[PDB]
Amino acid sequence: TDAPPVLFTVQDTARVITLNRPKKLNALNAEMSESMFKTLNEYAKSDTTNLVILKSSNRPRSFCAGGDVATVAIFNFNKEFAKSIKFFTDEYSLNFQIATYLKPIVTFMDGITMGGGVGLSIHTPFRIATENTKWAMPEMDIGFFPDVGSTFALPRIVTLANSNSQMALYLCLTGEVVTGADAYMLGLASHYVSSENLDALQKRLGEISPPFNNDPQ
Amino acid sequence: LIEAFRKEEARLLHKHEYLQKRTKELEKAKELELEKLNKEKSSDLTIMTLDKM
Repeated sequence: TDAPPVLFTVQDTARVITLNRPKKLNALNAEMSESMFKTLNEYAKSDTTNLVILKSSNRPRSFCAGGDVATVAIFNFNKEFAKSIKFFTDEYSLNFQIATYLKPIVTFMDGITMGGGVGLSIHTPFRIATENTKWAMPEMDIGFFPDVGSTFALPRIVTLANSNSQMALYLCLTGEVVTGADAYMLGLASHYVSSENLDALQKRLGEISPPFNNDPQ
Repeated sequence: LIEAFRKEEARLLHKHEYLQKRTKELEKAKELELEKLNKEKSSDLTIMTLDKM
């Protein structure tokens, strides 16, 4: 009866995953993570799905404002540590699945991509940014650590002043927000596409298919 | 003739009991089969749905 937290749809041979928690800026809870993790395993087995597209239904307001840590805090105050460990096992397992996924995943970072949102894009070779992109890792102000494999990605993908992870440490320790073109130039975003062009891009992604006897992997 | 009348009555009564037992079995099997059909599988995640609407 209630609107599902994550909506799954078919786009020709592309499968679109849309985060559907607009009031929470698409915050990721255990339910969302579990649903996406299970549905991605099915798409990996399927021979009719060529690529996946992870987007939000709230763009350009936000793509993912971060994992739902406020709920994890209440668990700690209530000693519901089993619930908290379930939230992180689901989220981190989904970030590991995306990183090692054999089919192309294309994340549309059209909006605030902070925290868990970074985990949804940092692990994909096709992480598209827009003028509305706002990448940040504001965990140092909440007392947490740089999670979602950001300590394995940022030290390996940043482009400038990252010979010894200097820039990676600057973003993770200061929580600086990077916006649009700057995210693309730093290596946080693989591509820079105008938000107006995302609809057209989505359609083209659904229409392309591996040629002859080549699999999508 | 006495054996014929008593065997026929026994057969008729035994046939009613067998039908009742058989029907109940079939009914139980149908419920089980239907329950398996309604069981959610992992493949169901790949079937698009609009439950709310």
